[PDB]
Amino acid sequence: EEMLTNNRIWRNRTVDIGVVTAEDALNYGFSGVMLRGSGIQWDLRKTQPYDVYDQVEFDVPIGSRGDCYDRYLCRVEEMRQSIRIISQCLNKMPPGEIKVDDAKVSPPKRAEMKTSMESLIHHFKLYTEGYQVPPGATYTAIEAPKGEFGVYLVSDGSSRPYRCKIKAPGFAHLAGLDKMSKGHMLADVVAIIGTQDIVFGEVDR
Amino acid sequence: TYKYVNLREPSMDMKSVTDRAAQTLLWTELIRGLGMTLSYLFREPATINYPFEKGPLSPRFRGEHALRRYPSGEERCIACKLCEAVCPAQAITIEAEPRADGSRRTTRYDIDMTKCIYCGFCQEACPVDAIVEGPNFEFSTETHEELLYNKEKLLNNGDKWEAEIAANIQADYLYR
Amino acid sequence: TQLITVDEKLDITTLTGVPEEHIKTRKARIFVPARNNMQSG
Amino acid sequence: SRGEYVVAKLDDLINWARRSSLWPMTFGLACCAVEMMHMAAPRYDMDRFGVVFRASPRQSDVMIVAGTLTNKMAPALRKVYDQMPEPRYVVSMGSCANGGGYYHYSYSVVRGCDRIVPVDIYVPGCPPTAEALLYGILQLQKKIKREKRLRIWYRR
Amino acid sequence: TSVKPIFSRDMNEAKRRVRELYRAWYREVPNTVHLFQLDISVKQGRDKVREMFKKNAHVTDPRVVDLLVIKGKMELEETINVWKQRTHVMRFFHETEAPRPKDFLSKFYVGHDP
Amino acid sequence: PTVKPPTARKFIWTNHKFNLSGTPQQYVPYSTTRKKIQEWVPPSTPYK
Amino acid sequence: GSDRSRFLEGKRAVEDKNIGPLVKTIMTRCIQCTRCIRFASEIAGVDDLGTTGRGNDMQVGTYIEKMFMSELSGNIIDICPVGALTSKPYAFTARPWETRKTESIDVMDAVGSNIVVSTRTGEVMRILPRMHEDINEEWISDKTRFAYDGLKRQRLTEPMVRNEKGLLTHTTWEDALSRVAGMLQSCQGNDVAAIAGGLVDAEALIALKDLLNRVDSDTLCTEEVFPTAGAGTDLRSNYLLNTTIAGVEEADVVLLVGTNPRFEAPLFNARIRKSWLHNDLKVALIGSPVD
Amino acid sequence: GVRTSPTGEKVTHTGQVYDDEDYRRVRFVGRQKEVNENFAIDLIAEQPVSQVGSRVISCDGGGGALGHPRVYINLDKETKTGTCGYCGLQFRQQH
Amino acid sequence: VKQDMPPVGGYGPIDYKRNLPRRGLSGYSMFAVGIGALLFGYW
Amino acid sequence: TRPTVRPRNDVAHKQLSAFGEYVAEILPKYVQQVQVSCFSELEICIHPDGVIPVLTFLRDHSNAQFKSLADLTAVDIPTRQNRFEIVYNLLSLRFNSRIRVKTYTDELTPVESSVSVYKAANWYEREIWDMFGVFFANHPDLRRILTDYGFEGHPFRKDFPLSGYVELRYDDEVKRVVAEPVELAQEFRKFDLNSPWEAFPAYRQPPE
Amino acid sequence: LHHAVIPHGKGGRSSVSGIVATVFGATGFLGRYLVNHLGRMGSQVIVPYRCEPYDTMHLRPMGDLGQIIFMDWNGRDKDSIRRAVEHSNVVINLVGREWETKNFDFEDVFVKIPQAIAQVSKEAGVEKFIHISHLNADIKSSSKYLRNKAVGEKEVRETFPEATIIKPADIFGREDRFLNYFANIRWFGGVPLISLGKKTVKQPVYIVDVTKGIINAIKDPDARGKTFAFVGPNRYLLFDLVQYVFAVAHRPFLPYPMPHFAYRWIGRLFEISPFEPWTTRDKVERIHTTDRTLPHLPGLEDLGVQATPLELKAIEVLRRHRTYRWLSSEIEDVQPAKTV
Amino acid sequence: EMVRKCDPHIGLLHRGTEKLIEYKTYLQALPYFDRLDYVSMMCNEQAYSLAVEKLLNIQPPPRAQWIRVLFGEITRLLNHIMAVTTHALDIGAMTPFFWMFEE
Ligand SMILES: CCCCCCCCCCCCCCCCCC(=O)OC[C@H](COP(=O)([O-])OCC[N+](C)(C)C)OC(=O)CCCCCCCCCCCCCCCCC
Ligand SMILES: NC(=O)C1=CN([C@@H]2O[C@H](COP(=O)(O)OP(=O)(O)OC[C@H]3O[C@@H](n4cnc5c(N)ncnc54)[C@H](OP(=O)(O)O)[C@@H]3O)[C@@H](O)[C@H]2O)C=CC1
Ligand SMILES: C=C(C)[C@H]1Cc2c(ccc3c2O[C@@H]2COc4cc(OC)c(OC)cc4[C@@H]2C3=O)O1
Ligand code: SF4
Ligand code: SF4
Ligand code: SF4
Ligand code: SF4
Ligand code: SF4
Ligand SMILES: [K+]
Ligand SMILES: [Zn+2]
Repeated sequence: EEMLTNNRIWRNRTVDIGVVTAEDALNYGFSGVMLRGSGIQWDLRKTQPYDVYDQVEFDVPIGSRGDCYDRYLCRVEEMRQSIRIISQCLNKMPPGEIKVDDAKVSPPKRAEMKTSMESLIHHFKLYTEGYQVPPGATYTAIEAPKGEFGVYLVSDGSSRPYRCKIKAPGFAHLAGLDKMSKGHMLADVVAIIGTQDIVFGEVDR
Repeated sequence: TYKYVNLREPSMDMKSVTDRAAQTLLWTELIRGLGMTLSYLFREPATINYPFEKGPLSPRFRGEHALRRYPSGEERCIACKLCEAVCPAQAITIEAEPRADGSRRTTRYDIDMTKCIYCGFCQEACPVDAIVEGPNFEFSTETHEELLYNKEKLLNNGDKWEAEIAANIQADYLYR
Repeated sequence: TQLITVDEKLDITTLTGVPEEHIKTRKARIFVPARNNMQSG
Repeated sequence: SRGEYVVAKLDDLINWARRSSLWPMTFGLACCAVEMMHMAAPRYDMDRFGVVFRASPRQSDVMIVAGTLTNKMAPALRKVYDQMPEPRYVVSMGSCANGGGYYHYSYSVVRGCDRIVPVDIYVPGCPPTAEALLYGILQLQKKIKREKRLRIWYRR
Repeated sequence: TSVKPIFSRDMNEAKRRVRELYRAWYREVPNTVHLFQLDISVKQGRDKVREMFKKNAHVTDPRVVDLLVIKGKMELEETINVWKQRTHVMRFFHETEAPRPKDFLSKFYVGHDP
Repeated sequence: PTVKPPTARKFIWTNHKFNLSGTPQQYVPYSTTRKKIQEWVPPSTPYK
Repeated sequence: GSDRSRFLEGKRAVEDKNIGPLVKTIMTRCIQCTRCIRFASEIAGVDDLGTTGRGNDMQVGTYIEKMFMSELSGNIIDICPVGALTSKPYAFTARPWETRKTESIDVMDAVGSNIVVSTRTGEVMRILPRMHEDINEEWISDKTRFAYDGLKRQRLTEPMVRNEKGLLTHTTWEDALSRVAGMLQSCQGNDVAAIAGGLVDAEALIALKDLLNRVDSDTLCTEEVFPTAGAGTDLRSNYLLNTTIAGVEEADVVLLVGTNPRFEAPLFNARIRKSWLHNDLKVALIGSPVD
Repeated sequence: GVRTSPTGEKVTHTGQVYDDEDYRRVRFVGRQKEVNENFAIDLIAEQPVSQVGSRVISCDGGGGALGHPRVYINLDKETKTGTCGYCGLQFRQQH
Repeated sequence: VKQDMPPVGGYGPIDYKRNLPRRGLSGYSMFAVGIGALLFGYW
Repeated sequence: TRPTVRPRNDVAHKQLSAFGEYVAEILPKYVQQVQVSCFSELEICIHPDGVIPVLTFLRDHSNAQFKSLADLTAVDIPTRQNRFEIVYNLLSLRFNSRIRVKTYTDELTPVESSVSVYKAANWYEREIWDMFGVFFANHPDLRRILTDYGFEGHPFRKDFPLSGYVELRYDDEVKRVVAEPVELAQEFRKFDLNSPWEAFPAYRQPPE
Repeated sequence: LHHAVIPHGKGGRSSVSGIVATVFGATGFLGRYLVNHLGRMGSQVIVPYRCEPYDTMHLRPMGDLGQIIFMDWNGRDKDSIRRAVEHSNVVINLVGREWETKNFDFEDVFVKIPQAIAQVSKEAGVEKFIHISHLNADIKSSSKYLRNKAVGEKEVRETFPEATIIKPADIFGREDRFLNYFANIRWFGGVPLISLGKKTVKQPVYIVDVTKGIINAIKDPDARGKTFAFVGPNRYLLFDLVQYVFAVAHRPFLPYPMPHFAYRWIGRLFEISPFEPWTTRDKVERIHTTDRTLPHLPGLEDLGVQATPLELKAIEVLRRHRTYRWLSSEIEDVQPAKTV
Repeated sequence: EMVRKCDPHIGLLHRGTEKLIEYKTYLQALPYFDRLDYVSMMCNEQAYSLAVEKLLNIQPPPRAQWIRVLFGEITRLLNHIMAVTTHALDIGAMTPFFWMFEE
């Protein structure tokens, strides 16, 4: 933050660069930082809480103008809040087991596989066949640090998924690139490719 | 539960306005950046002297594969093919037959190291700890077929690295 | 109207991109998969 | 002989000058680009060996194929390799560039980058560690050191 | 059997779009041979476009040839703009394959393929 | 291993060989099984 | 069932038995369900498997060193739901999830047994039955089950012609077919003939019939002599099993003339025995007093 | 117990060696056929038959959770040793 | 048991805040140094 | 039922049942089924001529406000006659919920493009042309987005096999990367892992 | 016939073709394209390489896993020749130098090494040996190249009687020494020719046709002991051939006759080099040697190979040697040459 | 050099993840999610884990959930270090790249 936030060369490359309005950010399927740079108050760890994000305390950085610089400050403050959550989880770590103790779902421990019979059958059948999943379609979405990472997983009832659609943030962000680079030069399109954190493994699948 | 990044209305008295004008003309934050760079000039950099030093690892590390043996010479692979039923790359080719003393052993245990994803489902699915994914990561080659490990090369990795793999499993088998 | 009347054979052999080599020289087999006698299910 | 001794010393000289100043090019494709960056990180640090990036193919000695070679970027990799001046080398990094890896049976992956370009060093991993990638670059240096250019030139 | 059309009501507009697509290819092929600097002539490229249009010339369904016009216009859209490369254009010209033996006795000799 | 040495076995190499690739001591793969279909050996006497 | 063990004890160990070179027997893995004994008592009809002992020591076996060899002795590999009776030739070679189950037909006998040839990486691993209610209900014989390794030995793989000294030398297909057709074109009328063997399908039989009718030869023979006198092979009624194999379920008197159906059509004898056991089939044999 | 085939090539523990006319020996021209010379059957033939004073013996390969799963072996035949299925060890009742 | 656990009194507090320490002179003092440099150079 | 069983949310279950009743009686022209899944996610199963009228409701109506098109999905199911099933996933920030608008088509029948409703679909249904072959009429720039340029066929169709019909290799005769008929090093070993005992009695279908 | 050498597959890259070919000198012009056209069938090809290993690296993308075995050899050593050919069922000779060096003359490349390889191929059980002579290789010719090549051809025919000896006339490709040679005399001057280059007649043949002929000679057992003659379908004079090359390359063409006695004195001016020399009097005596016509010998049409003429592939050869001002001129934008 | 139209052609790294998922088991379908967002590895692991656990009607233990949150926030540090430092690399501050990659 000392090297880049106060620096005039960084602000001259990020203040006017790639401004995203609010309703167009909701419209193009932007998620996470691309919404939170545009002032949209949306974080999937606070709105639709999963595993124990209801039992940690952290803040959600909200942008002001939607440029590269406000999304930069959103990412820096999310590193701040990540240090906050890591301090809490290093203080609030409970004792217990690490797999679910339902042995038809998770494999058994090795000392209880090399002694017992049912756990040997379950180790054998979980690593050869696997567990059967009930038939049905789900859409499970998390807040990956880019945005909404989602899996639309349709299962037929067997041990192999029938369909696994992967909603990735960088796909919709690189879609919104076509609006975001209107009226800039070559030297700002590289900053727009930056501020949308485009990792092309999730864009291309 | 939320905060506004970049919502600082600046001070507009003559003091802070003169301070920001001197900050613009006399380049204050540029000297701040130069000071931070010069402060990392005068440290000991974290460059380790490879290959006379090595990177830190842990006994869970997943590198070059190996087939282990009991402490009596007999090999551990009892040819039960879980490690090819769980191998996500399908990088393992197993064929077996009953040998001379009638024990269920392999005759083909191929691991294609250029298919293998080095995730260690084989070393955790093996019910006798036969296949292990050892600590060797410095096993790079110059020809593609040199990375198509058959049973002989995996037994040679096991016999070569057993003094290390047995100690790693001895240090790690209480967490699994 | 906004609806067309097609009385032709339903033919997507030129849209699926599958070559002719594996359309006319393959014998597809439609079958109830027979039960494995090792098991009773 | 004497001329054989001169060309042996010149082979040692020019092979030293070609191995102690390898210039890889910024060519990442997939997850191995992260570990190739970590091989350029402060800890493992390719540049202590004399090994620095140059982004153009015209001014690079080796091309580390870090990541998956799909069926849509086969001609881009081939033309990028072909625009490299001789001598050019290829370090195939990771399992997808070596032999298809985890996407070997898939419809849109070139099953190994040795189909498209000649490969001099195979670095196995998914990803191979930046220390192991550095070991692959050092094995490339041990391959360049035992080149015999002017010896075979004098003996033809 | 009462379904929704895509563009054409029956085979008249379908043959119209097939015919306009072939007009577009016949206009385009010299630009393709020029800017891809291929070693083929314009005559061999137009023979190949003729072969690609007579490969699918047995369709009687208007929706199927509507989608074939759509896919041909996508091929045209990616050929006019330089989005394809020399390899993508030359993949129609099967230069590197061994010539597949057609008669029965050679197919008997070289393998089990019917 | 001079304070806590690893446990010695009757088969562990006391001669650690390095990465032998490129040298004549290197590794060459091959199929480890045997011939599947045993072909017919014709007789050594004529049919007359 | 559940997913862990409360059995904090030491398990039993049962002695293995020796009942032939077909069924590898490890009686530790048995659960004493007695499909062995009801199979060998009702369908195989041997009455030489049983339960010895009493309590948790009840060993299912033969009680002596007796080699259980029936005509259907392999099907105790099928119906045993545990691994106490596995196939001894198939033993250790394969594993069922990777086997490709090609549904095929037995040719060892004229019963016409629906089977599954299950393969792996381009090699036949084992042969199992299919459930077909009128032929091979869900059984096969031991010849059908265990004649898969003779299928992969002694195979004619290349065309072989006579060299200058009368030895069989390997050659191409062009030379072998040319040297056959050179003598084929020099034959006309009854100068060329054919002998149809044992395992030959109707496609090949009608192929060779059309080829020897282009030469105009009707000398096309089979190994198994059927008498052509009277109607001969013209009407289909006098060379079939005209009722059905299923019709033995309906019958009450089955006369067997000059045959031994235990070894020739073994599952047809299994159908005669199931009609004998259940539908009270009255059987008479004219011939040698076989078992 | 490695031996040499009449083509000059070492035999594996499976029984794999290329014959005289097989061209696939050419991949070993100038290089070496990497085989293991510590055969499993030879190193387990050396191990003694363990005399135990129980009818049913429990084998686990040694090490507890570091070996094979613990199986129970019957030892009634005095003709035949009770061979463990996984580890190749074999037992005998001493009376 | 013997498991990876945090210590009984917890850990120390971890700072996570912005600390840009506000170093440097004032504006008027920097212009005073600059104008004094110009006047000494001119003399 | 405490430790290893996922706890049930009857509140979102009841609220999505009530909102499904609401949507099914607002739109009787296209909404064909409404189902609340057992883990409290609503599925509004509509007719393919109702892509524009339904999704404009959910984007605009003051009781729905499904502002963001999160995910768009086709699921090829070959045992139907309308084998493709376009799945819309909608996120509503104000009411903080998700809805699933599922509809159907076969190959030849087009689906009306929803870029007039959600601009986010500008690529997503484009992917459905590239992967499945569902044509979307009245789309701005519809073409392939993911596969190779000279790629024939649609990949995620289940009649299309795992490995395709073309492989690539560099060829030094013609100095060109060429596409040839595929010959694998190893065949893809298919595993028949379906255990023939009935796994779930609550998902048994009635017989013929 | 062994089971592993039985052909399988569709004849693609990962098929099995049943050819085990040792291609001597597979690093040069014909060897590059021959390993290309063998590796697309699935042949266990042995490449014996003399040179730097790096110069053979472009032979690695030409086949499947392990189908190409690279191994060292020396020309004056029958040990490595026996080590390389003893597992091959076909040996192909592509050893040649268009100039003489210090360590090897024309004789050691065309008489000693081909007879050495043919004798060792006889005494190792090889089914087919193939030697590649030149169409003008005669005992009574003016260049030492052609005389040594005819002597070595007669030796190979008298030491391996079933050797297929193939006569290419003048092969042109992307890496040739025929059309690139004719396009590299805009550097020296105005492409000088003996007797205006009008008294010599040529017919060049394209390398894909020669490679298809060599492989169809490997496949067909009708090639045992034969002597093929691969020629182009159209004959050319030298003068309008060079003028056609300079019109396809779109260059200023101003020819001038350099006499028969003073052009070998320029031929000695370039062969004083320890490098690869630019030209020599042997290349002069071979360009100014007309292609003989051998009707009693078979050609490409006696192997089921349709010969490709020059006007289809000269553009493919000569698009490199153009400037930018006519870099993308089409194939039809040039006048065809005058056949004789 | 002003920008009029941007058309991003993608699919140069398309490998067919979500067709290979259909032919492998769930435990085998997990390591694709390491390789989608390869700077957010355990995040995608957690997302697929929550998907399968939502279908299975089972929940993790408490310690597993707190370990998931701990390494998810370490993963959040990883992805934002990658984002910020390579965005400063693409703009030109190539130095905090090297300063933060020791972390
Ligand atoms: C030769 C010896 C060494 C020389 C010095 C070496 C060390 C210093 C170099 C530091 C690193 C610089 C790296 C590159 C930086 C690039 C950015 C940059 O330079 O931006 C320029 C910046 C640009 O500022 P800006 O772009 O932020 O401006 C704000 C503009 N708006 C509001 C529209 C956004 O500053 C200047 O242009 C300053 C020019 C020189 C100032 C000279 C002041 C003279 C004062 C005289 C007295 C005034 C008092 C009143 C009158 C009294 C009369 C007596
Ligand atoms: N224009 C043409 O190309 C024509 C050629 N031919 C004939 O075809 C054959 C091959 O020609 P071409 O490919 O063009 O020639 P090249 O120069 O391209 O290749 C010849 C090969 O022979 C090897 N070689 C030559 N001399 C020696 C030696 N003393 N020791 C070891 N290796 C040696 C070279 O090895 P290295 O790489 O180490 O130098 C090289 O690989 C020759 O017999 C030639 O006469 C016939 C008609 C036309
Ligand atoms: C120059 C140094 C010291 C580093 C930075 C760097 C490399 C090598 C290669 C690349 C690179 O950075 C650029 C930009 O950032 C990513 C990020 C990527 O993924 C997050 C990615 O994936 C393919 C590729 C890239 C580029 C890439 O190829 O070495
Ligand atoms: S570590 Fe490699 S061999 Fe083992 S299961 Fe994973 S991919 Fe397969
Ligand atoms: S390595 Fe282990 S899991 Fe694989 S077959 Fe051998 S004993 Fe079984
Ligand atoms: S070899 Fe594997 S881990 Fe490496 S870049 Fe490829 S997909 Fe990613
Ligand atoms: S059929 Fe199997 S389980 Fe049943 S009694 Fe026989 S051996 Fe035991
Ligand atoms: S697979 Fe079945 S029979 Fe075999 S040991 Fe396990 S439970 Fe017993
Ligand atoms: K059984
Ligand atoms: Zn044991």
